[PDB]
Amino acid sequence: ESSKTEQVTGATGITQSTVTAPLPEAVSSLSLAPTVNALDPWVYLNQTEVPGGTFTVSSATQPGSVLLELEISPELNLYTSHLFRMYAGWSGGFSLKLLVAGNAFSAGKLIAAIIPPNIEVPNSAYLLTGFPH
Amino acid sequence: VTAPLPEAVSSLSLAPTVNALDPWVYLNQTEVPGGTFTVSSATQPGSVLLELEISPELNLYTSHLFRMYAGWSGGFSLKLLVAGNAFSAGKLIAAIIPPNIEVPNSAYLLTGFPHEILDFRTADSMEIIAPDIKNIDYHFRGDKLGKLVVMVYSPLRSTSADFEIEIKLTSAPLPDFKFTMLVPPIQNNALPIWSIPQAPPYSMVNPRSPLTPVVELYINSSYATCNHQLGRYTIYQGAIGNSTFNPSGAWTATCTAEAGSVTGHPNWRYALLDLPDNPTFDPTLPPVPRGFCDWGSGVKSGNKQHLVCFTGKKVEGGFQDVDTHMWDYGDNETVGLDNTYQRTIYIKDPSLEKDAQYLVIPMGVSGAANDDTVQVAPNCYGSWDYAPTVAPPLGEQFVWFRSQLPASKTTTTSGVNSVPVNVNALMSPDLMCSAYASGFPLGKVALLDYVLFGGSVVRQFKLYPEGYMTANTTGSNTGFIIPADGYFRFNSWVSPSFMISSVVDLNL
Amino acid sequence: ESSKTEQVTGATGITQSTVTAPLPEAVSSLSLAPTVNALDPWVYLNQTEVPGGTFTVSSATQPGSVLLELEISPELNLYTSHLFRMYAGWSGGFSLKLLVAGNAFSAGKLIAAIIPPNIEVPNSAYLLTGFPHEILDFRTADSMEIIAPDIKNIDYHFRGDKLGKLVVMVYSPLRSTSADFEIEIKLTSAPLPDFKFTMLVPPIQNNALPIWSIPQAPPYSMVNPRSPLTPVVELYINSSYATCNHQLGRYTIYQGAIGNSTFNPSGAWTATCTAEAGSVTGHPNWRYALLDLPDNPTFDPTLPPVPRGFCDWGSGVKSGNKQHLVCFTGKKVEGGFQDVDTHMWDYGDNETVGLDNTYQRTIYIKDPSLEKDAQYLVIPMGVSGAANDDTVQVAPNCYGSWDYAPTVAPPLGEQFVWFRSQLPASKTTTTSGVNSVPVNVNALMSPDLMCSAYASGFPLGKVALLDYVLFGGSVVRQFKLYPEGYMTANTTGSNTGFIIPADGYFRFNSWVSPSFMISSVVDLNL
Amino acid sequence: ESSKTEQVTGATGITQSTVTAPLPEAVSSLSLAPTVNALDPWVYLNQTEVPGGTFTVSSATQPGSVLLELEISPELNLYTSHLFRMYAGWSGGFSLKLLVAGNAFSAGKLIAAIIPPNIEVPNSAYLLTGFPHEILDFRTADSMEIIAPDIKNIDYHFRGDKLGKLVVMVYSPLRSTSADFEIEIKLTSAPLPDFKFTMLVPPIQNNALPIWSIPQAPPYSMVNPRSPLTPVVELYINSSYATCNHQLGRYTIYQGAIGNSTFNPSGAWTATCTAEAGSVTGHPNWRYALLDLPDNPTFDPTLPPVPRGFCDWGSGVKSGNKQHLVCFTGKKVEGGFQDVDTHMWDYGDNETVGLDNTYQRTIYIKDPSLEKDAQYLVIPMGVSGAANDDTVQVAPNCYGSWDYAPTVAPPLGEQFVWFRSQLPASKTTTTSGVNSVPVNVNALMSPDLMCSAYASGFPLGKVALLDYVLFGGSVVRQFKLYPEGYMTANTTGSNTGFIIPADGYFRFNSWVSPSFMISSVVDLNL
Repeated sequence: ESSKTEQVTGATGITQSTVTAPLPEAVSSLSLAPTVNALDPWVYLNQTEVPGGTFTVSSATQPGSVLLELEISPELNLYTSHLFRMYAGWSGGFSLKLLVAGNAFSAGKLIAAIIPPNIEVPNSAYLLTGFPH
Repeated sequence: VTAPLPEAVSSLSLAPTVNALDPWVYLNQTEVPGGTFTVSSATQPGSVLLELEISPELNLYTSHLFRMYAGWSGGFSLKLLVAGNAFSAGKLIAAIIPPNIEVPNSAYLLTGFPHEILDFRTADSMEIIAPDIKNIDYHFRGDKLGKLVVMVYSPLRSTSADFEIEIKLTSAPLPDFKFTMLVPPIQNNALPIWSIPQAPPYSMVNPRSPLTPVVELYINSSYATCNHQLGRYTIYQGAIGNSTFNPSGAWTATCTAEAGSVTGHPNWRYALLDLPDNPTFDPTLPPVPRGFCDWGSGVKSGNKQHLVCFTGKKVEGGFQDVDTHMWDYGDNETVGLDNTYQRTIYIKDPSLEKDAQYLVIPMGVSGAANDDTVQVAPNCYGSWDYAPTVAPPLGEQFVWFRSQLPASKTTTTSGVNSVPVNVNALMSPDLMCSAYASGFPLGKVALLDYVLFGGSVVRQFKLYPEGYMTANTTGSNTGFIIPADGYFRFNSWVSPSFMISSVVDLNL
Repeated sequence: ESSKTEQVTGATGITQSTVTAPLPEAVSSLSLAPTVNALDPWVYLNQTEVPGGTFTVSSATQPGSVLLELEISPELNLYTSHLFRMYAGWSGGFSLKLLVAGNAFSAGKLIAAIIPPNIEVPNSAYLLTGFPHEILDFRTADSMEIIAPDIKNIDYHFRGDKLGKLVVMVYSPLRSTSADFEIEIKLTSAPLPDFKFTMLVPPIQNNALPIWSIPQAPPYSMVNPRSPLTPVVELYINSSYATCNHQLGRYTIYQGAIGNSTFNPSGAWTATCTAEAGSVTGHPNWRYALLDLPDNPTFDPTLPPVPRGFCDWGSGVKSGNKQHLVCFTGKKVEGGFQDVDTHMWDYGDNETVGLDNTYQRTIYIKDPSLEKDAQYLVIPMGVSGAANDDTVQVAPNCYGSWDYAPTVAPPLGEQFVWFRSQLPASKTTTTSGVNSVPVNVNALMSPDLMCSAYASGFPLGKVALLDYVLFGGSVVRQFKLYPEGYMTANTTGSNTGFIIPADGYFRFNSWVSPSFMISSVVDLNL
Repeated sequence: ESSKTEQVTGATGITQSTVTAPLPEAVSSLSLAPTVNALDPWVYLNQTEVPGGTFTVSSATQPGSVLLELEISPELNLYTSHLFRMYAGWSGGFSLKLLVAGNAFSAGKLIAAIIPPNIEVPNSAYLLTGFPHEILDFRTADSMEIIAPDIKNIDYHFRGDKLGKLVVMVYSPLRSTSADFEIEIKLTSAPLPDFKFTMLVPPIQNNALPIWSIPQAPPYSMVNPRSPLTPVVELYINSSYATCNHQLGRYTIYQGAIGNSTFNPSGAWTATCTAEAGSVTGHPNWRYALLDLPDNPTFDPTLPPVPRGFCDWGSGVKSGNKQHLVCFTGKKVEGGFQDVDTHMWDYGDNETVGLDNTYQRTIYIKDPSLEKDAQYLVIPMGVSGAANDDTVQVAPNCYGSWDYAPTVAPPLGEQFVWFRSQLPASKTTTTSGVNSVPVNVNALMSPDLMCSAYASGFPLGKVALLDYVLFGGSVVRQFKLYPEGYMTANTTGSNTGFIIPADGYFRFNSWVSPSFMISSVVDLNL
């Protein structure tokens, strides 16, 4: 959990870069698989585009419409997906970076949230505020 | 943060039991149900945007929990999120009103209560403390509560093109919040979420033309008011005026003929409607049978457009020969008849008896317009409990359920022909049952989404518990159509001053 | 708890001054309002007279009769009452000082007691002895200080709670050699230390004030809601009028205008009429008419049946065979213009009832040229050829108006004041039928003197003692104004049609109880 | 003296919040009043809006024009004003907070200054710079706190002294790309520490109150002092009436009733006439009469020459050859009875003067059967056969009444509201001569809405902003009431005989200056 602020060229605004953890992670001991298989350290430092992970917001976009919906799995995105061909199981979380091309002379707000398994996704930001967001 | 009034912490003694909340409800902020607003350059100073009782209903989880509890205390912490811009200027007031004191109607008097002034330039993520003011140990249900009031102090202006500003509130209970138990989970509180079963409008009855299905959902800006008496339902009272809850069965009626005729054409004679409740012994009860179309005939005659009804004569076991006749209402009497709801009518039938009984079923009109001649109900003079005339707020337009009435033509003896017409109505009873079961937060409006083409970008409507829905439009006012194959899914609670972001372009 | 004794000048007695606390005070911690608001220390040292806190004991006063009954609240008396306009709550007790003008050559005893909330006050000193009480003897008492506590089960008070009371009553009757001896009791009060206020709401309730100021407007610049076209020329008292059944000129606190009354009686409020063809059996020219009724036309048995304020009349009895009212009637409505004249009229005459009680208020106009379904304008007022001053006083019997104004009477020993005016006769020398006679019309309170009362307000359960100043001389009279409401003044004697000028003005004096005896008498002997 | 800078959301500017003391405060020892009275600590922490402390700056506002001018006194604003009812004196300064709604993409500058007592306020920012002053820039200002001192040469204040002032004015004009941009300035205030009161007089002055409460009495229950027998049925605005020379229905604060006005106009106040035998040259039947004049009968050139309140009329010009007033005249006084009918009449007609200006107010009645030295009763009202709605509006020229009511006009951009009513025609079908016509009569303020103002009072040099609520819908309009006094409302457009119902009610809003611009417009296009 942290926040950096930077000044834009020809100072007429700022850019914020934040790190947040809405839900604490419960790390598993993996005691039922004494066959733990390690990855390639460099795979932890390469952030790749998510399939189906791009969207456009115009003035005609409504709140409550679902723009992005993605499962947390090795299918994020390129190298864990390829590595999850030689293996039978997996466990662990993911760092997801959301890049926004904003400007200091606009207005509006986005909301992102984490939804547990077997729970339906609602179509209201009002209801999304009840999740870790 | 800011705390206009200190929060006095109560030691809950002797509450029979002190019931704790799980620790995770205190650490997350949710949206406040009903705490959403827009400010525009047209909002006047001193307009009360937000009026919000300080109770367990300020948070999404405490209001759900506050249905199996009998008491509570105390306060909340609120966070203000403002979607502002670089060019705007203005100021708001936020004040705390203790009980049992009245809310003033001017900004000059709000100062005087504990308050805070918020500027649009710096009130972007701002924390306020709403305290629980009481002289008792804990609250029971039905107690008098303090309020948070948000009003415009300095109007909104801009240095460039004018933007609107949208404001939302999130909340979390303070660490000293506690409940007092125990009761079953049905306790009179409005649920923070309203679950509407999916039902297309075409599967709903039209209360002003029961035998014709609904085809649309159309808008027309020339209709700035509604004085109807049939399609009127609310949340608190249910059906009002002369309304059911069943347009069909209450459609037909009976009348008793009278010895008399109108001066204009003696061929049509008077009659008095039969009231099975007999509210002629009492002028404080409705003078017309429940149901019984409130059309819809304008200035009287000379060009003598009338209504049309299937009518017959009463005999043993039923009714003998039935025909179509013209019956609207008395011609030029003092009460505006034919422009008033009354027990007195006439029918165009020289063969009418004196004390006989006649069945009447309204079916159409003749010589009239397919437009605002039937859209206007006659009148509701008297002392009984008639439905008041209502209008939408400035910038908003009504949404009507609509049906097509076909024309009955004749060729042989009657010479009575009807005209194809379109009949529109306010809320249908089939969209309010779940509302009645669930309930509305005090002084709030339901923002709903109408889903149309499998989940495309789609319309947004406001539903008012007085029993009517409206939309935000711009442009011309020629009759605008919308299909009738949607879902009416619930979006959120908003204040009555909220302005819908989605706009309907009435130009096509 | 203490007692001081002092010797009187030329020692022939003593005066006792005591401090007593019959009930211990429970000081509240005020932990549920961390917004405690402090008063001005000097407010704790100024004892002021309590409204309605004066009484007189004579040899005719019985034990068990309740002389004083006062709630413990900020309304004691002047500065806490004014300060309790900016605040929402309060808590604390009061010091109540009871001053007695005794003498060493009398006899008798007083009892004072404290009564908790929701307990009825009894009418027996024997029963009062069961409360926390104190006793006084008339031969030595000078002042008694009572530490009256604030009995509550809440942390602090909002408005509308039930409060404890102090009750003062005679314990043993007064005796003396002189038959004219009386003892006057007076009450002062101040807030005790630990009295506090709570949340400061500088927004002020418009009814948040002690003593109210009446503007100096003489009665002659006032209606008269029963003869508006004529001005008020005098006040007057008559002993024979012990009741009032009027429906006009009836204004009250807490309701506004009651009966068939209104705040704009200018002119004898006009009306319009139209009804069936038909006449009274006592004359073939006494045609029937029905008053046109706007303002809920549909004849609901709960709404008034006469137009608001039209009820200008006299009376009224079957002797009306020789008595009638006189009205300017316009016989038709024709594009605004109306042919107008004067005519006789009265309320319905069907000896089935001695009709003063018409429901739709059927009338007759004594006009043979009257149409049936036409509309006729009617404007009072006149009378002929009756006595008739006493007939106009008694109003028509009223049960048509469902929420009608009740009959009122003054308490024993008092009479009304009856704003009075004159109306002359409109005589005719050419054609027979219409000649009226002069008559004086009285009326109760007018809206002009009550608007100030509405703006200011009245303390709950008290009346207003006013002084009528009429200089040119140096004369001041005293009146009691009730919020029912009406004026009375302490008469003694028989009727003489007592007259009082209308050029003086009203100035406010203390608040008093409805049973208060005015210390000023008007001699109805002249 | 301090300054805080804050960054705005989405950093594109800053907001400055400053505290400044242009003039040092001289704290008085209060040694001549050893009766110092302390306030409630929480009163020092509640800043409230100042009455008349709001203004708007647009691109059209000039420098040198005075936008705000306020005296330093307990009347700032709510709780010291209420507390200064129980006390006789005061001393101490005030914290005045000036809130500005600026934006980083505008330009311009404000100047505020402190002006000592008995010094005239100039109309130039150049000259204001010679006072103790502070400057603000619209791009960064959010709030400025001024420690306004109490400039006095006495130990403490009684009522009636001359006080220092705060003046706010534009220093450099406002500019922006958008033509609709304006900046709103607001003022709040609180007492500084060391503010104190002196001798406690819990006796309260009846004019010792901030905001006043108007009772909910709709206009339709009001005279109409120019047509009392008819009720008020609507309010209305007409652009063609930019002046008022009426002598009736003119009520003002600080004087009461002015002109030939009274508080009891019920009925078109009757009068009596008698004068020489003589007729107008324009007809041998236009006989002369002189109004009987009680209330200082002797014709003093300083007392009014018409009976109080009788002045019911229209107009008035020599075209009166085809225009006349209509009155019910009783042709004789005979033991109370009078033979009554209707007749034509008007004010004197001697083309020497276009006579609206009769001194003794000679009239004529157009009656050949009139005696010379007899007394005749006269009661308005009617007109015929003139246009004539616009003729009744213009009153007869007045110089006979020495202390007559002056002509008044609204400020540019505003129009009157003109309580309006209708009076119908009295038509005749039998004999020639007397047929009237329907006409609408307007009038300024009525006594009913002013009695509350008299009871409460007005702050010196300020007007009342009222809200007219007319529900059934959800409509609220805004009016400005002046104590001269009359109502105006911010019109835009041309005359359309604009009509407003009379069933709403008046509710008090803030006090404002006479130059205040209402933030609510009525479109006279319909």
